[PDB]
Amino acid sequence: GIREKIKLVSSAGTGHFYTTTKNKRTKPEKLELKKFDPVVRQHVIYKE
Amino acid sequence: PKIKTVRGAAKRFKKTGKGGFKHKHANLRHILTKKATKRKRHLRPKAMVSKGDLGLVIACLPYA
Amino acid sequence: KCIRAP
Amino acid sequence: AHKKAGGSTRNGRDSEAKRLGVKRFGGESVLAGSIIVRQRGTKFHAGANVGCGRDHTLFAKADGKVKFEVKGPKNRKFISIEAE
Amino acid sequence: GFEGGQMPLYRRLPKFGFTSRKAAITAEIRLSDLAKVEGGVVDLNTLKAANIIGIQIEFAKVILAGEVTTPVTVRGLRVTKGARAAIEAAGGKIEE
RNA sequence: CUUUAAUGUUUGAUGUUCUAACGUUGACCCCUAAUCGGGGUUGCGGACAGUGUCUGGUGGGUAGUUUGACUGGGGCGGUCUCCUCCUAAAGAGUAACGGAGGAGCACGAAGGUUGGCUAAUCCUGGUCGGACAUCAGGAGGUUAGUGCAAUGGCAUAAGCCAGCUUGACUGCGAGCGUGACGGCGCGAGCAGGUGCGAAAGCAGGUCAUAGUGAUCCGGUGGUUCUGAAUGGAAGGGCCAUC
RNA sequence: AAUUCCUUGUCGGGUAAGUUCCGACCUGCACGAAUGGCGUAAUGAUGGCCAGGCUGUCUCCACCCGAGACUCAGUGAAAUUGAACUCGCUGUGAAGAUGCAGUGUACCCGCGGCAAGACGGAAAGACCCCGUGAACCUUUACUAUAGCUUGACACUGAACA
RNA sequence: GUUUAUUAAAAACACAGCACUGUGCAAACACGAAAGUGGACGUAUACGGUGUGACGCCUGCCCGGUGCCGGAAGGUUAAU
RNA sequence: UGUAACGGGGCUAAACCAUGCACCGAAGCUGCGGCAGCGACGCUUAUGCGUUGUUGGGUAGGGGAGCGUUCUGUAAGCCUG
RNA sequence: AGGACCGAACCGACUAAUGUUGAAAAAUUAGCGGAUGACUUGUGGCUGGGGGUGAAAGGCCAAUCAAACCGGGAGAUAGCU
RNA sequence: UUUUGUAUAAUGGGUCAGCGACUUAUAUUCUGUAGCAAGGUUAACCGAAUAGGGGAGCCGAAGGGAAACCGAGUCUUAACU
RNA sequence: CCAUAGGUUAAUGAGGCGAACCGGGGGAACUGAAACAUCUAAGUACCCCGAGGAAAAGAAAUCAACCGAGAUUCCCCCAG
Ligand SMILES: [K+]
Ligand SMILES: [K+]
Ligand SMILES: [K+]
Ligand SMILES: [K+]
Ligand SMILES: [K+]
Ligand SMILES: [K+]
Ligand SMILES: [K+]
Ligand SMILES: [K+]
Ligand SMILES: [K+]
Ligand SMILES: [K+]
Ligand SMILES: [K+]
Ligand SMILES: [K+]
Ligand SMILES: [K+]
Ligand SMILES: [K+]
Ligand SMILES: [K+]
Ligand SMILES: [K+]
Ligand SMILES: [K+]
Ligand SMILES: [K+]
Ligand SMILES: [K+]
Ligand SMILES: [K+]
Ligand SMILES: [K+]
Ligand SMILES: [K+]
Ligand SMILES: [K+]
Ligand SMILES: [Mg+2]
Ligand SMILES: [Mg+2]
Ligand SMILES: [Mg+2]
Ligand SMILES: [Mg+2]
Ligand SMILES: [Mg+2]
Ligand SMILES: [Mg+2]
Ligand SMILES: [Mg+2]
Ligand SMILES: [Mg+2]
Ligand SMILES: [Mg+2]
Ligand SMILES: [Mg+2]
Ligand SMILES: [Mg+2]
Ligand SMILES: [Mg+2]
Ligand SMILES: [Mg+2]
Ligand SMILES: [Mg+2]
Ligand SMILES: [Mg+2]
Ligand SMILES: [Mg+2]
Ligand SMILES: [Mg+2]
Ligand SMILES: [Mg+2]
Ligand SMILES: [Mg+2]
Ligand SMILES: [Mg+2]
Ligand SMILES: [Mg+2]
Ligand SMILES: [Mg+2]
Ligand SMILES: [Mg+2]
Ligand SMILES: [Mg+2]
Ligand SMILES: [Mg+2]
Ligand SMILES: [Mg+2]
Ligand SMILES: [Mg+2]
Ligand SMILES: [Mg+2]
Ligand SMILES: [Mg+2]
Ligand SMILES: [Mg+2]
Ligand SMILES: [Mg+2]
Ligand SMILES: [Mg+2]
Ligand SMILES: [Mg+2]
Ligand SMILES: [Mg+2]
Ligand SMILES: [Mg+2]
Ligand SMILES: [Mg+2]
Ligand SMILES: [Mg+2]
Ligand SMILES: [Mg+2]
Ligand SMILES: [Mg+2]
Ligand SMILES: [Mg+2]
Ligand SMILES: [Mg+2]
Ligand SMILES: [Mg+2]
Ligand SMILES: [Mg+2]
Ligand SMILES: [Mg+2]
Ligand SMILES: [Mg+2]
Ligand SMILES: [Mg+2]
Ligand SMILES: [Mg+2]
Ligand SMILES: [Mg+2]
Ligand SMILES: [Mg+2]
Ligand SMILES: [Mg+2]
Ligand SMILES: [Mg+2]
Ligand SMILES: [Mg+2]
Ligand SMILES: [Mg+2]
Ligand SMILES: [Mg+2]
Ligand SMILES: [Mg+2]
Ligand SMILES: [Mg+2]
Ligand SMILES: [Mg+2]
Repeated sequence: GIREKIKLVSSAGTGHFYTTTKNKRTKPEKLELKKFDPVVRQHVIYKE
Repeated sequence: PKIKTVRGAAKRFKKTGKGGFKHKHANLRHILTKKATKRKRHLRPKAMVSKGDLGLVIACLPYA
Repeated sequence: KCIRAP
Repeated sequence: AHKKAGGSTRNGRDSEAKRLGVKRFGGESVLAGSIIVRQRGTKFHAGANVGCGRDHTLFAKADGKVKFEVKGPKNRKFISIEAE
Repeated sequence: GFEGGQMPLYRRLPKFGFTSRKAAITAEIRLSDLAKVEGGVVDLNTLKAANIIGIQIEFAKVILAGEVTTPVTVRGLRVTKGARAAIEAAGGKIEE
């Protein structure tokens, strides 16, 4: 509906990304979460 | 004349050692964000064609 | 004429 | 021949039946993992060697015999696995 | 394949993979074949002459299948771990 | 560099003039005893017109076709997928254009965890203040609450509040459920790395059950897996995703 | 009203009596101005209505003359047809019976007549539905396309502003 | 006058008359891959198309829609 | 259309209720004779007999086993004025 | 004078009856309309099938017409009988 | 014949005789049978020709993986209890 | 004007028919896709031109893969 899809991209130099939705209207600030990067095999900041 | 293979069947099935057929699972092409990782993970490995379907597959692939 | 006409 | 105009119904809908209920009855011998009940709430509650999944499915955590019981101060129905 | 108009099984499932041209020009040789070459040496050429592999085969591999019970030099073929053991056990020489 | 002249140069447009292409269904001559044609000559027109290739518009003039199914005949009306209840005969399942309602989302917290807490309604007293605000006590005992239908659940709360957080993890998966099948569901445990907690532990989204769309074709990122003489590359595969 | 559903509208005329006709009213379901409006002499194998005359149209048929029909001689078709030793009734029954049950009636066989039935004969229902049938027709259905139309380049050149 | 030869002759079609509109002549338009031919050995008092339908009295308002005609500054826009 | 709402005749039981014992009644069961399928068991494997049990209604349809027709060989044989 | 009038030939076809395995695959009988015209008729010619021709009825184009006939693609296809 | 169901008043047949409908080719799979057997078998063609020659090929004795590749294992995954 | 066109005469050749096969110029639709337009049917049917006992093709600006082959045509494989 109103929620858009977004990529959360690894802060490690890998390509790795998670995908999710966001209400861009209500929450304009960028989502940052520590998530597991399986390429480096480490929890690291993801962004977007 | 020689039976013709259904070429679209040949691109989707491969004959295994005991003469079953492996195929790739449906539902992992797109609309992936909303699907759970567990669901997607279990769709990655190839699966065997079921007994009900073997007749249809064999008919399509006479030279498998 | 038509038998059992319209 | 006169035919009266019909009307319509605003009903007609229903959902697929979910195949809930008891899958293994008292005394039945199960392998670990075996679903014992599909349910909507905890109509039944997990007793010994029984897990409760996210949809309130109760399943065997050990191999053994299914055992239904009424226990505790609310007279709730529990399901356990008696290790055999 | 026709199922009455329902999307049939060979269409509701995805295509996968690609076909390797290299696979078509690669062969597997069994230990049972190594005695059939006539000569003792087992090159890619001697296998072709013994009608063991096709004329267009460029690569070949010797694979633990059957038995070898004779000294055989294997020259310029890949050989499996088990096949290597089997050939050397019979007094063979494997040379890349 | 912002504005702006002059010269040179490369172009494009426009307007005149010209004649030599081209036109002539103007005159005259000849082939010729011919209102065809051709040649000649002379006027007129003239790089226009016209034709070829390419190209935008228009185009029932013409053509090929499509224009769903259910249905107490067909049409008209209504419906078509998904969730909840009843019909449903105390396992599952079960039909009708049977009876009733909902969905096509929401949420970076409304998720995880630790710690704590407990409703509605009424009565009595109390500034503004009432039938109903906030305060105090009592009765009551969930008659509340649950992000949104209904059903089943829920106090050890699944309901309410706060702290810290990203397990809304990646790879897998004994074993089961449910499907003709495609598929869908539940899942302890194992490896890696994490959060909360002193710890036992709990966490692979949310009380659960709707919130969805196969394949094809293609897009984006990653990966040398492939790479049509060879090295590359294109394209393809595989993984992620639209 | 070649238009009015309601509707045989209402009022008047004509008739003993008029859902039609004529005149009028206007409540025009749903007239109307060149897909013309209103009128109009003449004309019409044109539609509607009324009179006189006329009559077997009719009350209600009668008789007669001819051609068939009928009989004899000659010639000699046809549609149809599972097989028939082919009755009524009331029931039954794939739901309307010569054929089933029960019962009634009925000696065998022609000829002239009549058409109630044999769901009689005739044409694989035109209606209706269905078929992922057809045709032809329509259009602001889709996709094309002749034609018409636009510009570029070619045939196509010169000189000067 | 004409018409459904063979179930409809009419109120249908035609009609003189009217109007709109196209057409400057190698006319418009039509038949025709074309040449050519009809239009016409005619030339706008002519020719084609369309609607209306002798005659009489007449023919009102609407250009928003769909066509057609005219415009062409600007926006958009093909090949190149 | 004709009795026409016991199938008819007719019935005062030849109706109805109760009790009882007889009998009729089917292609059911039994008897006698015969055929076939399947199983078991022993003869004994050319798979036959033998014994025993049991089964044999059938559309679509599956399975098994045959008859006859014309033509080729066997056949310049055999039958046949 | 006249798409003038009455009315034969001639051209039509309004009504009724008959006929309806006909005398006839459209007629006969009695009446009926036009009958110097937009008339009628002989002979010959031209127009060809998405084509002609049509005072327009989808009429007519050899007893055939919402796309003639003949041959061919051709054993079209037929989830129907 | 078609049907839930036909004496049906549902279909088809006037009768007889003759003819009239599951074929053929090539691929493929399964069953039976025969040969040979970890092998089996040749096509075209050659040929005094149903012989003999011809092993080009094809199927089989190895799989796993999209693939490189590895191989009685392999793929998956950083790695598998 | 020269000339050229044109005219006349002669010589030589062609013309037309015919089964299939063959090369070329044009070229459907039914149908299948369970509808249909891309696609299929199919470069088939059919029309047309031309030839010969055959035609066509043909002597590498061909393949191959670092080794090699050695014009064209036809058959069996490769391979559904
Ligand atoms: K279970
Ligand atoms: K000139
Ligand atoms: K020009
Ligand atoms: K059009
Ligand atoms: K119904
Ligand atoms: K009904
Ligand atoms: K929380
Ligand atoms: K009206
Ligand atoms: K008009
Ligand atoms: K007028
Ligand atoms: K009787
Ligand atoms: K009768
Ligand atoms: K008339
Ligand atoms: K307007
Ligand atoms: K306008
Ligand atoms: K035609
Ligand atoms: K056919
Ligand atoms: K029926
Ligand atoms: K019938
Ligand atoms: K076979
Ligand atoms: K065999
Ligand atoms: K087609
Ligand atoms: K079809
Ligand atoms: Mg993908
Ligand atoms: Mg009625
Ligand atoms: Mg070989
Ligand atoms: Mg059309
Ligand atoms: Mg078609
Ligand atoms: Mg329908
Ligand atoms: Mg139930
Ligand atoms: Mg029950
Ligand atoms: Mg808490
Ligand atoms: Mg929650
Ligand atoms: Mg919820
Ligand atoms: Mg390369
Ligand atoms: Mg290359
Ligand atoms: Mg009325
Ligand atoms: Mg009155
Ligand atoms: Mg009267
Ligand atoms: Mg009146
Ligand atoms: Mg009107
Ligand atoms: Mg007006
Ligand atoms: Mg008028
Ligand atoms: Mg006689
Ligand atoms: Mg009766
Ligand atoms: Mg008689
Ligand atoms: Mg009679
Ligand atoms: Mg009848
Ligand atoms: Mg019929
Ligand atoms: Mg109809
Ligand atoms: Mg007249
Ligand atoms: Mg007629
Ligand atoms: Mg008439
Ligand atoms: Mg008119
Ligand atoms: Mg304009
Ligand atoms: Mg009576
Ligand atoms: Mg018996
Ligand atoms: Mg016996
Ligand atoms: Mg029996
Ligand atoms: Mg039987
Ligand atoms: Mg006259
Ligand atoms: Mg006439
Ligand atoms: Mg007459
Ligand atoms: Mg007259
Ligand atoms: Mg007259
Ligand atoms: Mg009509
Ligand atoms: Mg005719
Ligand atoms: Mg047609
Ligand atoms: Mg064909
Ligand atoms: Mg046919
Ligand atoms: Mg029926
Ligand atoms: Mg019966
Ligand atoms: Mg019958
Ligand atoms: Mg009968
Ligand atoms: Mg029928
Ligand atoms: Mg019959
Ligand atoms: Mg017969
Ligand atoms: Mg010749
Ligand atoms: Mg089709
Ligand atoms: Mg040649």
